[PDB]
Amino acid sequence: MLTEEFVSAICGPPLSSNTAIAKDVGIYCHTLSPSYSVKSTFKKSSVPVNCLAVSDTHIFAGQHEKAYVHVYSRLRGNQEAFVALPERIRCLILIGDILVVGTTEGRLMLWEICTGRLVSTPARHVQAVSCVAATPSHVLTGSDDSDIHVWSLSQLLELDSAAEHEPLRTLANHRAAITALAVSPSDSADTNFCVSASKDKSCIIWNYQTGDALRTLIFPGYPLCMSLDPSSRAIFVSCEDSSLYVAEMFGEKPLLGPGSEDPSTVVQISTPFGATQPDVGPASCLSVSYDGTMLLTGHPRGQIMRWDISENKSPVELANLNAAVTNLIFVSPFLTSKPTKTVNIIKPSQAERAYTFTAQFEPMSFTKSRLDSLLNATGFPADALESAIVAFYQP
Amino acid sequence: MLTEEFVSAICGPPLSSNTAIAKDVGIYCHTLSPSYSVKSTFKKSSVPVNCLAVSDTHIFAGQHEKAYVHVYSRLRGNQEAFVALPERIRCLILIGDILVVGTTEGRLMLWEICTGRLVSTPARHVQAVSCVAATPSHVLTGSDDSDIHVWSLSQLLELDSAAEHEPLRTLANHRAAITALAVSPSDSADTNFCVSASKDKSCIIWNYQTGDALRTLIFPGYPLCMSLDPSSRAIFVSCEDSSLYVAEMFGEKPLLGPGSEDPSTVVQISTPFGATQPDVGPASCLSVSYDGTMLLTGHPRGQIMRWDISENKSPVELANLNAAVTNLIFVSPFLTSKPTKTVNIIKPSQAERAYTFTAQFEPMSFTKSRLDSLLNATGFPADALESAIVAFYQP
Amino acid sequence: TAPPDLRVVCHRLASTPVDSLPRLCPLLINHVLRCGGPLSEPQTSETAMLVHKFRTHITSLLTGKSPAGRFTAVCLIKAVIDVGGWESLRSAEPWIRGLIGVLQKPDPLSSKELSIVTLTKLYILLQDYQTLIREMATPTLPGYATACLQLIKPPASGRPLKVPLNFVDTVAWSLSKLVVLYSTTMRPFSGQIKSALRPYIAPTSSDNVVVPQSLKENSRNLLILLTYTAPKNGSSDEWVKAIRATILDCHTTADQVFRAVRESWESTTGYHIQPVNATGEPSGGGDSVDELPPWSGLQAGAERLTGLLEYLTAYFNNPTRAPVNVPLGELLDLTTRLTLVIPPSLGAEDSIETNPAIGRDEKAELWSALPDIHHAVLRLHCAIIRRLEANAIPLATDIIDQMVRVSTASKQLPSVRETAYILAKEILLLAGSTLPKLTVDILIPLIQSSCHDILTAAGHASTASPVSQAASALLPTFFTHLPQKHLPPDIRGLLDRTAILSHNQSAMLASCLHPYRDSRGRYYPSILPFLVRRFPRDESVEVLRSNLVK
Amino acid sequence: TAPPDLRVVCHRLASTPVDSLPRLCPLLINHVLRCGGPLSEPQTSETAMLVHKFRTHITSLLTGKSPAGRFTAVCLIKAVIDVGGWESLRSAEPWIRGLIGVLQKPDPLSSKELSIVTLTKLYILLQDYQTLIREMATPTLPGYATACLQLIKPPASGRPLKVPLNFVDTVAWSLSKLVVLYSTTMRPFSGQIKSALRPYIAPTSSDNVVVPQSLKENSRNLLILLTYTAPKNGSSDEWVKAIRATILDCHTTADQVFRAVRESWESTTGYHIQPVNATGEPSGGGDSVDELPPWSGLQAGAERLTGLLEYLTAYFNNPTRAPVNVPLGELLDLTTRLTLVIPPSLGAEDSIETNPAIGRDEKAELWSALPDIHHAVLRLHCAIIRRLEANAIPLATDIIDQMVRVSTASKQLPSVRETAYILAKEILLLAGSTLPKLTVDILIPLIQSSCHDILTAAGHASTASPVSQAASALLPTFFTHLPQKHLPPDIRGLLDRTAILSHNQSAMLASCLHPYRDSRGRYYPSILPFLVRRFPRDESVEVLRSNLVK
Repeated sequence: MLTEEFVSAICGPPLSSNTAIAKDVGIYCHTLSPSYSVKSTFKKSSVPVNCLAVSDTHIFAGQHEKAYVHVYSRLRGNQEAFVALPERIRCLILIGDILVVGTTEGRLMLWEICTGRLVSTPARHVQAVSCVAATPSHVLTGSDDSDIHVWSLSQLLELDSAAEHEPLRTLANHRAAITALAVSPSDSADTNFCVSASKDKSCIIWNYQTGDALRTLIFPGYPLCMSLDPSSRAIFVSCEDSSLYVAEMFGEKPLLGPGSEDPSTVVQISTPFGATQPDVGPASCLSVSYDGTMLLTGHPRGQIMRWDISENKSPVELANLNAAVTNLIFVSPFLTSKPTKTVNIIKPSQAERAYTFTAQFEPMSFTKSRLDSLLNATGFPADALESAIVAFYQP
Repeated sequence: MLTEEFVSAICGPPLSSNTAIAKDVGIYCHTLSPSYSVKSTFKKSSVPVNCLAVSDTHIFAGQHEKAYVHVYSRLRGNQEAFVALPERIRCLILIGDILVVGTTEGRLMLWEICTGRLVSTPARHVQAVSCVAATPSHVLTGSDDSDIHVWSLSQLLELDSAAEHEPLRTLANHRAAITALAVSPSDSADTNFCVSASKDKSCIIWNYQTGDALRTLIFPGYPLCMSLDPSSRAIFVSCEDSSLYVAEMFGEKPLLGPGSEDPSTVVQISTPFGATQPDVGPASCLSVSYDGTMLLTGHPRGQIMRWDISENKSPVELANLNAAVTNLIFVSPFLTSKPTKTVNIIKPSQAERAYTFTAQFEPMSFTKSRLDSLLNATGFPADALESAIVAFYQP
Repeated sequence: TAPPDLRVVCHRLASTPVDSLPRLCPLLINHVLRCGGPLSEPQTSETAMLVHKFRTHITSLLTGKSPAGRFTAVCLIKAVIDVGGWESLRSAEPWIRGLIGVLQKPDPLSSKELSIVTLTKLYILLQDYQTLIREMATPTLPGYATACLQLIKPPASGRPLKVPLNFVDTVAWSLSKLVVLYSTTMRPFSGQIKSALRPYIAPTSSDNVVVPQSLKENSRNLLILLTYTAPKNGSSDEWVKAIRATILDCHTTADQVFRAVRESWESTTGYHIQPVNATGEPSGGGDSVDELPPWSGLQAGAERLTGLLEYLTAYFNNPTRAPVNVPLGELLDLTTRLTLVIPPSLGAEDSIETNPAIGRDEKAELWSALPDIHHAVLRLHCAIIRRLEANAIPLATDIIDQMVRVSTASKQLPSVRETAYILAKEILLLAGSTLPKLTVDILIPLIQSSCHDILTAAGHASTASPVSQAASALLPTFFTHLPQKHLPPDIRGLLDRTAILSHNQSAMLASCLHPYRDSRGRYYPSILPFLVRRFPRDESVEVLRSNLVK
Repeated sequence: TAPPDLRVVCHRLASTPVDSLPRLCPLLINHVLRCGGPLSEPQTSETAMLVHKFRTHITSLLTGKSPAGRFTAVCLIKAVIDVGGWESLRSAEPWIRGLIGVLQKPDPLSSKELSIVTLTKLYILLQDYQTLIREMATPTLPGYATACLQLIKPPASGRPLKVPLNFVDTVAWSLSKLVVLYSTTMRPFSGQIKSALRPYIAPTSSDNVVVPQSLKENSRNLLILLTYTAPKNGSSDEWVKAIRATILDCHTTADQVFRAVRESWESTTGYHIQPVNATGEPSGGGDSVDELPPWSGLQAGAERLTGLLEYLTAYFNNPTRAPVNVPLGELLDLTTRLTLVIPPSLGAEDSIETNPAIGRDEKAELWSALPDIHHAVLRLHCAIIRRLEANAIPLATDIIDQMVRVSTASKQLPSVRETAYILAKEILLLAGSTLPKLTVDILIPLIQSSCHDILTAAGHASTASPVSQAASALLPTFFTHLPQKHLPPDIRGLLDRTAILSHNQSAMLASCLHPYRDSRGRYYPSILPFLVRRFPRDESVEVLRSNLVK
């Protein structure tokens, strides 16, 4: 009933010498429903893990061991920008029009793609910022120092704020490098949660506005990536043992809720939902479709694997890209009416200038009039007809 | 200022020779908040259990022994009507301006007080109808035949309906006479429930629209009276052991909800919230306040107890009415906008007539005009002023 | 230290010429509304001196020869009686007579209309204070009523009305507001109002005058509320007699309208259809005072019937002084008669029985005229549902049948579909959870049409339409107040798909709250992943996410 | 055979004389809108020959001498192009020239207005099909624009405009619709549009001409959307230049308005406050093409500044052809300068430093002209917020400070309070969930004022005032998007009392779902017993009852 699309990025040299796929092409865009086909391609990039971002107008792709972000114009099909950053990129995400980048030096950077501001934070981390997640109010950065810092978006993006930015809280119960982060759709103080994944074979569910660690989950292997189901019921986690596990938070035994145990008591998951062969390898990235019935994985040997969560059937290979699929990002099948369209972006510059916001204004009828009703209504309205007849017959 | 009021109805002869309390007064109207004070009195009524109904215009009181209902006007402070019903009245409730009467013969009359129309169901109960509850859609009648019948109100009351009225469902997992019925205010097919108390020391929570027994609770004594809390969290029941029991549906051991056990499992309740001394007697009637923090219990010895659930386990005596206080009904402190006012009541009659509705039409301002904006606006509206100025300067 | 607003008012009134004062009126009104303190101060300070000068200058403008000064005086008096309270009320006795003199003198129509609004506001505000009615409202009111009735009274039979019908609308609105409060004072004026408002109740195409819709509504409201002036508490008797006379006029008009179609309708009340002459064009009406102005032509009879149905709607749109006997049985019989005659499909004109003597042109005019009559009947039903609330549960079964019959007869008219959606929402909210399998099966085409309209407006077969808005309002009611067991699975799937594609949060909440039951017993999947992904931060969606999942 | 509605149309057009056709006009187009089918069929059956006769009648009435026939024609072209589709769009080629001839002829202005609306609908529908554009839309467009500009062109300085400003507003709205679709055709005419609509952008009280609000909005919209007709893709450059010139005009007007007081505002963009002469009334403007019409007087200067602020608001209320550079820093600087000059407490005239050579009357005029300017600034902030959403989070701290300052300065004006409530709702919805304790403390007085307004309207301190409605719409936001851990307990209690005694089910659900923590860490009791008793069967409680769904 819906046409779902997804964008994949490849990294590294091609594994096979001869293939039908071009060795140059680095970003693929596919349609998943109703049939699998490559709708478009983007030419030159080498995207590491968690270094891809897709909007309605652009695709941002960080480069491997470089301080470069390639920006591709999705509404034009070519590459628009080769934007350079002061430090190399370990991770990047996009929210609204702000590109949030966790660098290799322990720094958080926020690039406003519509104004050109590049706000940099002091190095609160001591090692590279591994993963980053964003709410409409907060930004969570988990690094390799077993530390996750929560920042507030308003005090990060304040115009004339010259004081050093500091995180509100430090979610530090982990003992190894933070691999993955996921955030609940909720943003209220009492109903939200965030799920981390670290190299100590553990996943902790926190409340990132109060600092409390709600749940601790032990996996037999250290997690690589997770994805929340659309209903925020299950956490699909890939592990080092070439297995995808499903942890159901609110099922027969609630991890979070009234019937849960103490937060100190740790829950161990040992039942794999799916397994991949050693030649396939562990999944580098996971993603869940808009409906939630279908799941996609990226594997270092180039194949994309479709898994049916509902039917619990065997996974099926879509295509082989001859390079490691580091990033897979779904696109929402519905279109959200955005008030301003970012046709072009502004490169980050540090100079004395007025705050200028660059975008295009879309027609969505912010004004109304009696004549607009006359135009939009089929025929004329009866009252306006009657007034026109009275004015006509009036001498 | 918000004042909480309640109407009490007493039955039987006086039990003490007190000249201060008049014998012939049967109905009292009181304020609970901010303090006890008798507002008004209504004369010559002996009203048994579940035969009192209160609405903002009128108080309906079925009479012990006689097949009569006394209608008192709260607006005028007098006894408006003596209405005679075809059979003995055992229970009486009011939904809207429609009075539901359950007889000793097992019949149900639906009497519309505005149209003066009486609808008599066939005697589907083989003995006396003890208790009745209603919604805007359903009527639940629990009788001495250990049976509860669920009726559709829209099916019961129609124009030119000649088919014999039949209950939709019958709930008969009880084994004794049904003492009390309470119904949750929700009318949804999946969230509604009713709770029933019978003489077999048992209370069953039912889904009366699907006919499924949700929960079974067993008390040391058979429950005389029942009321749900307003927020549907708990049931307050009195017993023959002079005890008051509380039952919360969503505690650490939930009666209902996802954490609840199987419906076949029967819960034993043996911990009493409160107890009354035998010189006071068991709670013949119970009502719950608007906030739900307080509950009033009427005892056949004449005392009225107020119970503060949070504050004091022991009850506090408000007054002694020198007769068996059979009914206590709370009145909402907020005034509800109702599009019609029932000033006078049409007596029941069996004759051929056109369907006529008798009520006073209140002002609700359903009709809106553009002159009303000028009338109700401080000064004039700017567009009205400027249109007037333009037409004034124009010849 | 007087307010700067009061200083600005006094300085601008002193300096500005009276001819340019109406252009300066908008800012002066804002400054007077800002002047709340000194104008409410009871009766030396500069505040008191400036207030006295301002009131004196208002009186000078009102009694002056300048029409512009009179207009400014009307605006300032309205502002002062709005902001100044009881002191400004009691210091307004010459102002009332001056406002009536503005109406009497040949002043422009905008000034007269604003004077009428100001006087109505004055007489409404005096109802709070019991004595001010006695000294102030009671003597001055008959002069105001006489001036208004002189303005709207027709000068001669061979001369047209001088004032515009939009001004007659304002006069009728003011009298409609004042009869409910001053019945005894304007009891003698009830005779002239009933003669003045007679053409505007049910205007036809034969009246040769385009009557405003607001004038029609206000005239209907005034002639309904004129029962307040009945002596010896005859308000209820006059109301019942007038509404029964309106029903009888509806039946007599419907005879001449439906002379072409041979009806199988029978009356429970006992009304019998009079024979109608086959020759000639259908005519109705007379020159008598009690009866409406005459009309000629079948179409004109159709607007007469529509106007009488809207007058019956205004009966349930207006309040009453005393309890009244509402003829619900007669109204139901009338609506049944008007809904049992339906337009056909393409080629079913031979199937529907028609009188042989009636010509094809008259027939085609009739079947064009029927949808508006059905629309008026459905609006009357909506008004009855709104006024009675749970008292139309006895009438709930018949209105469903009439609505389904009308919608299936004319499913191609967007106005009829929108009115059917509104009436369906009201009836299903009233008594919908106990509808039987047969009723659920016969209301299925309404569900299909509503889903089709919503999907057409959403583009997944356009823009915003009233039909789309009515169907989107009706959409959550199909889950909340309809039996899910009686619904076919394809209907539930269509409803869920329509809610998802239209992004209707209320409908999706209702669909998640009401899981669908089949005969087999398998759990159909919920649409909760769509709702959480489209509306993630909504509070009710959070409760559903934390409850239904558990 | 033929549809009955179409047969009625043909019969009534044939029988009816041309004079009485406008009185039968709502009937005819109603039947035409019923008959959408045969007109959409491309062009002998009875249907086809009657459609040909109907189109012939439309053409005859359009080319006829009778103005009533022309009016009936114009309504019929509008109905046919609404329910006729591509066939009617292709066959409506002489109808466009007929409508332009109607505009040329000395016809009634309601007929001219309906002709203008019909022509605009024609061109918008013709935009969809590409070949139709070149075949009739391109040549006919200069004639229509020439006719409109001749109608709204000022004849002379001494000669006033013949057509009313409502007709000028209709012309401006039609040209606003057409310049977006056709830029190159309207490029030659862009010069006359600016000269025609220059006196209606920011009208003053020194012009002695009453200019409608709709005309003001349409003139602002058209002079902003005229950047679409800029050659060689100069749309963004002209947009930035025009908005910068508007900001500079606001600054130059603000100098003459604020000559009375010292300003401690120092620009962060580059502007300097030039010295202003302290003798005589303030004045500004000129007769040049780049300047608005002149004004003299402080009230006129305040009106000019308010009009220019609404002109700035129209830039965010109007779309752009190309991406543009928005001077947000200059707008913030201008709003800070305009909001730093505040009304006082009573008896504090020495509180703010003022000139000693400027009259106290001029002061008392300025200090009352200030809240209108503050309200216009807050409306501009609301428009900027509604355009930017999450991109205005950097602007949140300044807008909060300006709104708090304006509300505490003019807390006794209901319009200022209502605008502050709307802006507070927008800011709290965008970035109110992470406000610090100082921001919560400075927003506390607005919370108290909103609760007082809601409780006053509810009668627990009557109709619903707009300020009460704005505060009621803001009451749930104080729970949903405001940090409750920084909130004092008395304010939380006041909010809960306001929600319960006002029966705001959204606010009661929000209070239940966002509980208040004390210093102990124990949650406060939930409002829920009150919500379930006031709305027992609403969706707000049906979603909370989801744990029993199974």
